[PDB]
Amino acid sequence: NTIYDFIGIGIGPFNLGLACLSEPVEGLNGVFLDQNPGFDWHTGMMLESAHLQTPFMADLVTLADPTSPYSLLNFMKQKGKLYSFYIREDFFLMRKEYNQYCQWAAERLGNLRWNTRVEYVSYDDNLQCYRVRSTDTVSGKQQEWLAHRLVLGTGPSAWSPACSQPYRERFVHSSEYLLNKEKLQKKRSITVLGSGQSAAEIYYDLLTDIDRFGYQLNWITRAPRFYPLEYTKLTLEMTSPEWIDYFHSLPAAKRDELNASQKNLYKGINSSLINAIYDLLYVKQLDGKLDVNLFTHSELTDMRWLAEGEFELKLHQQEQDRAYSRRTEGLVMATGYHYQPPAFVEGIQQRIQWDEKDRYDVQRNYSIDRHNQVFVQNAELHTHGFVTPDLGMACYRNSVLLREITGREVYPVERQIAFQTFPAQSE
Amino acid sequence: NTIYDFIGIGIGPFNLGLACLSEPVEGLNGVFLDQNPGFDWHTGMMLESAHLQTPFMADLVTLADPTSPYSLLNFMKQKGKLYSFYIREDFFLMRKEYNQYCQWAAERLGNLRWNTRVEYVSYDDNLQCYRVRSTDTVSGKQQEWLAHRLVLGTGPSAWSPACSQPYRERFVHSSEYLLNKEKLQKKRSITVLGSGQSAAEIYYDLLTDIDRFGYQLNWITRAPRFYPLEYTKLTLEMTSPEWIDYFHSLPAAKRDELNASQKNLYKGINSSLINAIYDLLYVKQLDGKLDVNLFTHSELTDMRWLAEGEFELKLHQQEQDRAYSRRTEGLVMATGYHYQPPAFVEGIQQRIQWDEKDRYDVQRNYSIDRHNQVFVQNAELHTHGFVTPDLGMACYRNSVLLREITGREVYPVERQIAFQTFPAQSEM
Amino acid sequence: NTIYDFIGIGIGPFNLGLACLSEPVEGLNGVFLDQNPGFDWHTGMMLESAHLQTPFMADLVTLADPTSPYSLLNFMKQKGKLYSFYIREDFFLMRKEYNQYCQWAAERLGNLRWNTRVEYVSYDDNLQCYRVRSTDTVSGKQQEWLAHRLVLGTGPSAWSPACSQPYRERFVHSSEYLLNKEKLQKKRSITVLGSGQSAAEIYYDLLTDIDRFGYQLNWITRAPRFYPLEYTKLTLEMTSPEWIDYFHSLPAAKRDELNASQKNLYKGINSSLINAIYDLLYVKQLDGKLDVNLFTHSELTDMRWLAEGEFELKLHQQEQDRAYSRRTEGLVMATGYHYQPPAFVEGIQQRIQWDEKDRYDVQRNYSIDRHNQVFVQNAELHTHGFVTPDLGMACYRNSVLLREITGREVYPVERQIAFQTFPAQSE
Amino acid sequence: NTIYDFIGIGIGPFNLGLACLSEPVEGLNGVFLDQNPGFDWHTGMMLESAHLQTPFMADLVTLADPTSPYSLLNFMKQKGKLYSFYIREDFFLMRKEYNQYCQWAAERLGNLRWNTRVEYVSYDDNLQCYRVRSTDTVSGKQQEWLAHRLVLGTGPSAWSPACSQPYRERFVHSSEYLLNKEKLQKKRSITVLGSGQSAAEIYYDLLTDIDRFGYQLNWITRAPRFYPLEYTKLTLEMTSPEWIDYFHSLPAAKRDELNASQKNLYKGINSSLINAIYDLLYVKQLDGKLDVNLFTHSELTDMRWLAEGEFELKLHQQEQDRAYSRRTEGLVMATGYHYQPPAFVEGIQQRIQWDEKDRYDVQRNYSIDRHNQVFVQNAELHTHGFVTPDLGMACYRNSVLLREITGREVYPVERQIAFQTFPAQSEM
Ligand SMILES: Cc1cc2nc3c(=O)[nH]c(=O)nc-3n(C[C@H](O)[C@H](O)[C@H](O)COP(=O)(O)OP(=O)(O)OC[C@H]3O[C@@H](n4cnc5c(N)ncnc54)[C@H](O)[C@@H]3O)c2cc1C
Ligand SMILES: Cc1cc2nc3c(=O)[nH]c(=O)nc-3n(C[C@H](O)[C@H](O)[C@H](O)COP(=O)(O)OP(=O)(O)OC[C@H]3O[C@@H](n4cnc5c(N)ncnc54)[C@H](O)[C@@H]3O)c2cc1C
Repeated sequence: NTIYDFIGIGIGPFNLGLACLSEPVEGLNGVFLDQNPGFDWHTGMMLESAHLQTPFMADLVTLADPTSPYSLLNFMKQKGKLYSFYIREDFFLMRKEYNQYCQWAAERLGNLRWNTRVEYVSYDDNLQCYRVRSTDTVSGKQQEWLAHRLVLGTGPSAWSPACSQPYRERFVHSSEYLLNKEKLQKKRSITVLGSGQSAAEIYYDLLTDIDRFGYQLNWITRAPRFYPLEYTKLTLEMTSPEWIDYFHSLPAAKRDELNASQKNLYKGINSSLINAIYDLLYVKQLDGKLDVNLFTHSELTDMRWLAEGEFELKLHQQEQDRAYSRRTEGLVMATGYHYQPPAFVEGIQQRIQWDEKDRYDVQRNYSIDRHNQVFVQNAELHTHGFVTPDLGMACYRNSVLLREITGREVYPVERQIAFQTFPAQSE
Repeated sequence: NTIYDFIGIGIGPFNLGLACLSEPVEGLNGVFLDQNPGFDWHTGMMLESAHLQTPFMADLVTLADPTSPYSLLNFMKQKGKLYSFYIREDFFLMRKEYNQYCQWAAERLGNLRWNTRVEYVSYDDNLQCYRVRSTDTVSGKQQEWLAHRLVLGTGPSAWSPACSQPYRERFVHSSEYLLNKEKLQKKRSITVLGSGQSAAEIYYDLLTDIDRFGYQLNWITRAPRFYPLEYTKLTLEMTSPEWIDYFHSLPAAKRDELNASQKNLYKGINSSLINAIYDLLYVKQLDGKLDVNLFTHSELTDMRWLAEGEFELKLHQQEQDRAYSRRTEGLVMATGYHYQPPAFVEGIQQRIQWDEKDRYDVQRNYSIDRHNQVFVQNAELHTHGFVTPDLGMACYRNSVLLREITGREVYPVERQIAFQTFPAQSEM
Repeated sequence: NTIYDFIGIGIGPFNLGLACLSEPVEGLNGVFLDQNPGFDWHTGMMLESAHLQTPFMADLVTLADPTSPYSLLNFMKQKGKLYSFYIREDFFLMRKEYNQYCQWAAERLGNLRWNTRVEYVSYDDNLQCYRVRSTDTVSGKQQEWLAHRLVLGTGPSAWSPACSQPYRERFVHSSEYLLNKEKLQKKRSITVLGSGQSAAEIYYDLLTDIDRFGYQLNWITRAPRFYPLEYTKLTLEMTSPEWIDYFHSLPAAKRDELNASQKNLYKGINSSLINAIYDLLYVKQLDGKLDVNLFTHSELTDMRWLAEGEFELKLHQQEQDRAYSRRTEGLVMATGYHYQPPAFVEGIQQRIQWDEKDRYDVQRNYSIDRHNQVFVQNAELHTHGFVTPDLGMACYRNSVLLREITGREVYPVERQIAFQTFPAQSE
Repeated sequence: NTIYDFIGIGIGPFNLGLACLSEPVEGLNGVFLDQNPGFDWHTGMMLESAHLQTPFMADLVTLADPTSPYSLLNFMKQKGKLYSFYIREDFFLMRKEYNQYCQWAAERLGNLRWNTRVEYVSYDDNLQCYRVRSTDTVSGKQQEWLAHRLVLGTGPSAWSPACSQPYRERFVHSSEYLLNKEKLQKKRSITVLGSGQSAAEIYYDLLTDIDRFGYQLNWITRAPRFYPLEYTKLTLEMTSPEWIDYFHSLPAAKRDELNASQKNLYKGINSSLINAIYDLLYVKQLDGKLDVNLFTHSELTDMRWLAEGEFELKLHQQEQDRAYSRRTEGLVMATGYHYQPPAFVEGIQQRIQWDEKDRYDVQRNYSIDRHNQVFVQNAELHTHGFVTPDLGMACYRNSVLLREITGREVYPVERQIAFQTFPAQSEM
């Protein structure tokens, strides 16, 4: 019967944000569909010690509306622990607590529909809207949802280098780490492959028990250094509306060349952790020479499993321009995630703007179609820059989505916060 | 004419808090009276570098209700700078910003009445309520306000030692520092007298320009050391409902001895600042021997002004048990504040419970009468302990006041926040 | 045959300091006797994470003589790791590294005699000097050493409350913790009793594994709070020659009343650790209500072992003035150490100045006799104040010992470093 | 008359280091020549608040020999303040203190010859050694020094963009900042041009008094961001012998591309300072909109002085690829320093190995001749990488110089300090 103003497909932290922000808006009928039974965010990398890299004000709502009851501070109050959080005096939430908070919010909301796997989406020429075919996971029932606008907040999927595909059975991706940790620690050697925060957290986790179990503990990365995530406040001003307006110079190549070489700004390791790793190598080394190796500049060219019972990683050191091999029993592939458009998007291919490399040619308002109806959350890294996976700019993006969806500026979008001037400007 | 559910007398940060918390409550008609023309908090000490000692969640409302539009985060949002505050990533507001924030809140509110000096309060036996006689400061106009309940957020007054009263004209209390700074810095010698955060902030401020002007810069304190404010997280659990219950059940004599021995918990200097002062003495000393003196254990016994154009401070070093004199032109008296019950309370003396030392015998719900009608904000240090001047426990206190005023629990009041157990407690 | 200028009895870090400082002094013939086979300092509290509470410049020599080859910096250089230490950029040595450093120094020195248990000391009226009777631990051989002066750097011994003596067999002192940890963690409940750094380190160690094993983890202390060690720089000026001169007001009672109530200055917990404990309680509590109890103001009045298989601690909460009981299976008594004069001192009792409570009536130059010949290192807390167990004032004390022993001021003693004036002073 | 084992020309912190390290070596007769009257290091940038970017163990000697009496810790001891330094508990010396320390060392040494400008150097074929012709700055007297080996610690010179040369009289280089500060602060507008630590320190210094004087305070940089100096400990392992060996084996073209892409490793701003600048902009902005501008990606293409009494900076924003102009009265050119071989090196051109770009083809032992006799301190950035201006690798370099000069290894030279492996390396 009744057409929705928008349907959100996927309830990651971004669409969960949109949901908290959209619920109290007058005359906005929106619904969110997810296939899982509840919210559960990236639980394979929930080590006890792990925090977010982002202060708590980058919760679901506060940067758009601090008065929202879905705030992290309000959560803390309802759980009856806000004074403890006050005494803690720490800007950075534990991942476990953020996950608990997101679950509390998802439970409180009314506009979420869990256990709803979207199977196909199509544009109905006769009704002039989008038709979303779902399947209820608990009952099997088929249902169709009508909507003027879609907002695609699907997650990305685990990614390993192309040459590793034949050994998926042996190595463990970061996402499978916690489950296979006990099995890894029984091995003679472990190698973490990858540059980011996940790799570092894992490396630190294993380094903790290097004296307790046998293992050699290696870390190989393509990155030129173990670079920290750049957190100096003048650079943080680049994660801003003003910079994003600037960044829409509109020259795509520049954008793509900028995104390689701005990796300090989004793909870095938390500075504290790099230093904690050095300090732990130092402390462990007091009992004897440690059996560790750490390489940089190193691309994985090929790999192979030997009868011996070991991997042989062929590596290319790009700076030196010289190839070399390394061996390991255990292999943790902390190579992160890649977004690729979900199966259901096949049904609206001709309605989507694609760029030269067959990804979404995303517009400034986060839209993927030719009429401001199909929007995307995350997966605009190539055209909106390093700011896209940031929870800190979730409220910004959600606020402009709500502006497009509803016509009005529902949440005011702060477009002059920064001391710098980014574009050229004469006097 | 119309009887109020409660009247707040005084609009400091505590009653301004109560005001933000009470405004949206259904079936609560409250009003707040203050004699000043607007909110303007401790502007003599409002130095550019000065922060609050307390994270921003101890704003007017957040610890009772983070969704309130009077929150510091909402203020930051409406001013259009929340992202800058996010980048700053600092828990501690500048005093200048807190003051700007409190002013914004006071402006937004409807329940505040400025320029209204309360002159007398009395209990009307026939109407069975309190009668508050005010005077408009600008026009002189008399008005009477009727109310079932009062909440006294009058605040404490600046205090200097008894022997200093004859020289009020020459020395400067910390509260008047910024107005007299330029006049102090022209002098040959300045002496900060007192141990607290204000003393230290002033000492640091003056030490910054010791190179630039002539002055000798002295610091004398009665305190045994320049003790820091204890800010380790296990001690912060003592600023909790459970500790306050514990403290309030301890005999009257015990509580007073606790308040004199627990000055590191509330009357201390922020440890960063103590260290910044040492580091600045170190850096300044690289150009020559500094002209500074710092004494401890030293009680001011007497003072006097000489024809020469100098004070002579007579001091007694209590540990050594030996007297000595010191000289100074400028004198900053950073000796803090003392509460004494305001003039208007004379009219309800018979209705107030007094303890053995003629102060309010305050009950656990912050009430001073025999019927839960006259409440106090920040005059219960002697019965509720070191947590009383804390902005961090303003929402707690306001939340229990609102529970008494309106019989329901309007904002949830934690009974238990802490991992420690303070009172004795047997197992099984 | 030949009389020594001084003999040091005991080679703790204090006499080991004196030894490094005395070795290069011209015309000073001194020797140091210890019963153990080498240096090994307080190895029961060497947890991996534990640091000293004192910057590395408070090593054996640097505050008296930074050019000494026994410096921590020189140690780091000879081991070939000084650049690593530079990158670490941490003032506070790991206890394990300090111990390794002290061992390196002890090995390099020539004036140390290990495996030499002093059995008796006496004053020879005819030779007019001290006669020290030793026993070689490896060979059994008796030997006598002659000396004009003695410097007693014996360690203190483990101490538990008087009421605990009948249960020495069941509870574990902090010094026995590492050995009994595995046995403690199998129990249903553990209780750390005591206020200091040791108690806190242990509490943190056990709290780490509270989710992994069953246990209830309690902490009871007589202290009014879990007070931190006061490290603010204006208070650190009280650990200074100028303050020590002041502190010799000469009124003993004041000194004794000062030493209770100056416990923040020497008996505190490192601030970082208190906060790390709060932060870890916070993180653990995310999985469920934690089974922990923490009491303060609580004196242990009596204890008893029940047939049930549990201790019953009777406690008195001194502030509230109310008694209460608590139960626990495991009991870690982190009640620290007490010095008492060693057996051999019996032979020179009449030559030693004793005060009203039968401890050494120590003079300003650290001497215990009536002629500036018998000196003591540590064990002058009652008359020199909170500064005495500090490694930071080891060089100061050693420098004044060398001044008394040799007559000359061998190492200059810095007597005007402090911005404050401590005594009364008119103008 | 007497032939020296080596002569050091220039007494910067590097050759002053070599001097302290060489003095106690048996059978080493060395002497050091400098044209100035004493040691006085970068006094235009010696602001009260300014620290070194490098822990105190990177003093003149400690990383080669902590027992040396020229150590910073020994200095502190002789001055009678080591306990104060212990209480300070800060790894980073104030520049003023480092300067005082270097002066104390220079005074204690015997092997330094001040007021001695080297004018020409030549190789004597018959004596088989180097002949160094000096001129006494005070008296004009000529002297010739003979030596088997030279070590050139001349240092780099202040550098401004090519288009600025006609206005040297009006703008101020960072090196002349403290002398011209009072004159800058009288102006209506000031513009700091440049990205580095000096620029930032100056910008912070001026921002402090933006309230007090009129000025507009601008900051323009060619750099893409105000990048911090990378100080995370895994990256600090790149300042190591193993990394330097790795760097020096990379083809000439590769090394030059590395030195332009690795400016965060040596030409960055201290992260505390970047954040202190943001925090100070934040605090100042509480009184009104600040009159500041900050541009990035901006190359200075041209400049010109107008009759009005102002510069007009023409800038090109390289990322956007768009030109724009800006105006300023005061101009601080914080564009750093460049090495170019001093005049005297003309006389030994034929004896020096030159690379494809006419700079010294420096060998791994820091030598520039074909026989391990002419060495350089801090002119090998193009062949030994980003670690060259680091005081932290001064003792390393001095230790290998001493090994070449005297054939024995006088101070032990680490081959391997780091947990990482930088070059490719196969297993078995
Ligand atoms: C310089 C300074 C800094 C401080 N900083 C902090 C901090 O960072 N964090 C923290 O937790 N605590 C701090 N404190 C402690 C505490 O927060 C303050 O003392 C606070 O102002 C006290 O609260 P109040 O409501 O009593 O305030 P007050 O400012 O005393 O408010 C009282 C108001 O009532 C009015 N009044 C009095 N009598 C009458 C009458 N008869 N009729 C009408 N109006 C009347 C007064 O004019 C005034 O406006 C600080 C104190 C000082 C002095
Ligand atoms: C403001 C500033 C701060 C810095 N701070 C740090 C820091 O904290 N940490 C760090 O690691 N690095 C720092 N650096 C980088 C580096 O340490 C300095 O550039 C250093 O001064 C360079 O070493 P030098 O030996 O070349 O010194 P210089 O000071 O350049 O010494 C050269 C000397 O040789 C003399 N000379 C030149 N030609 C002749 C001649 N023909 N005859 C006689 N004498 C001659 C000069 O007069 C001068 O006295 C800083 C640089 C600057 C500009």
